[PDB]
Amino acid sequence: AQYEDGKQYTTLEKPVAGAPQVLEFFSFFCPHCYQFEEVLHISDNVKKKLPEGVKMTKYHVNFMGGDLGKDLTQAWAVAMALGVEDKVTVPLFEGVQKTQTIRSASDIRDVFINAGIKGEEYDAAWNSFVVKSLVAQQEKAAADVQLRGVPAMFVNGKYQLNPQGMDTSNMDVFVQQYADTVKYLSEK
Ligand SMILES: c1cc(-c2ccc(CNC3CCCCC3)cc2)cs1
Repeated sequence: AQYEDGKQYTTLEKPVAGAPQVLEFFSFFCPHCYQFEEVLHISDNVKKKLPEGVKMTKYHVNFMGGDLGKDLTQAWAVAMALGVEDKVTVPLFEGVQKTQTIRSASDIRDVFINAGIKGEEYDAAWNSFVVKSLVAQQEKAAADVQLRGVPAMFVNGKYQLNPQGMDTSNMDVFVQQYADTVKYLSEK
């Protein structure tokens, strides 16, 4: 077959009922994730190839970066709660991996302040139980598949993208194959 279980994707041994249609996991510490976001724009190109109004979900993980990694999962919860993902994703990646100016929870907060989120609003969200529940949701979703590597994408709780089996000579062709694979999986 043109798409084969074991090649462009794998099938979850223990499938996850009731999971988001398209679910991505990343870490701001993760070098491929940096590329997926700023260089390849994987999430954007998958959304364009899926039906309008499809639920795409993107969650941060704790297992890279120790204390700061957990702070970033909580900061990503704040980003989701306020709806400012599109404003902080690039500066968070660059602060962790490019300039390495993010060394503390305060430095993460600075990124939100610079992006125009008011300090009182960031702090209220950071301390909110709505954000605690978003953190729990991110952890539970990752736990549902004993996740140990990012970046990772899951389709309907059943299939995991396998980018290792895609040609990487041409960035655009790679992105297109990845997105076309997500579309194929979503239609299974
Ligand atoms: C979990 C996902 C990966 C992975 C494997 C391969 C790629 C593709 N690298 C891109 C391919 C296009 C050229 C630029 C770099 C991206 C991520 C390694 S572990």
